[PDB]
Amino acid sequence: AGRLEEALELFEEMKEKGIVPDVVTYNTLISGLGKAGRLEEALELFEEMKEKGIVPDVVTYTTLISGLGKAGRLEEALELFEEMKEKGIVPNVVTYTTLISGLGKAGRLEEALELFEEMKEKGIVPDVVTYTTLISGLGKAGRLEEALELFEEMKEKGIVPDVVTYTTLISGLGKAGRLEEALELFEEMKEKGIVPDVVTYNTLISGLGKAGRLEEALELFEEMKEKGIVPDVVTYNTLISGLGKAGRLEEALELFEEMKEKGIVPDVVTYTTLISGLGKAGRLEEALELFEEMKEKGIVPNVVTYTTLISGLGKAGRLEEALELFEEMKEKGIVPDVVTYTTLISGLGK
Repeated sequence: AGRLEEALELFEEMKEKGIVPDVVTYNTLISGLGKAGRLEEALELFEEMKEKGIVPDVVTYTTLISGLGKAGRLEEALELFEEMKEKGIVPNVVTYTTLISGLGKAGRLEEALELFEEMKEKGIVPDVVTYTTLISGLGKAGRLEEALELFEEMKEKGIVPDVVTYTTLISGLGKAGRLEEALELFEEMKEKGIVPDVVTYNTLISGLGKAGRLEEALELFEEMKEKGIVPDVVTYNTLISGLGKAGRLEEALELFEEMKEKGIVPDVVTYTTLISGLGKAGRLEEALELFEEMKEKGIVPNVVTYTTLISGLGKAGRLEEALELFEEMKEKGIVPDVVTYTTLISGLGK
């Protein structure tokens, strides 16, 4: 039960009656307090048991360190960990894992790695949490090659990686343009029965899109849909941006229609790529319809949107409409630039 207040009341009573509490009494209470996040009181009882000649054990220390770890009190958890080792108390996997997770989360990777080396030397065997924690930590720091080396090591030790491990690595590799390796980890992940998620697919599609390998990006987009994975605003913007750069305007407009059909909300980036694409193609009636639609949908145009339409309208001799959008642009607080002015001056001077 979570009846801690009564447990504490009974503890006060036994001490008044002259009954001496033992390691069991203290461990239960400290464990109860640690689980309730009442760590100042858990630490008072730990000090009290020590003064009373009661000797703490692995459970006492692990409960306190777990509790202080969950409270963001990392420096105090590391101090108790040094203390437990001085008293000859042997730390276990839980102790090492809670500390490495805390250190990892704080970006204290040199110390997280020293504790990981130490647990191996003391015969403590790391598990999926130990490795995942370190991989995530190293990943966030840009320390990708070190993360990859621990991934190789974890597999040699028969520790099975999960979605988190793979997704952290694929993300880091895709960001660095190391696509062939990202794709290799993706193939391995599926082969081992690990199920990719929206994060796995979006990273690879972003990566492939930014490298202009769009047929592959589209193949993976089709695959995620067949696998029951749901594309989001990022998946769609990446593909639209990618196909837009490739001059594949009609396919980018078809995905834009698809995304709205699936209730995915397009942003300023989606609308802009399309408006520029259409503008560049002289498809001004359609660029203007999308411009009207983004306003009805709450999407606020910026200087690129206005410039594209002005440059577009200008090139088509549609000068009075270009001038009207120029006025609107200034009414809406968007600041014109060299391009906006030079486009209008050309058309007017012509």
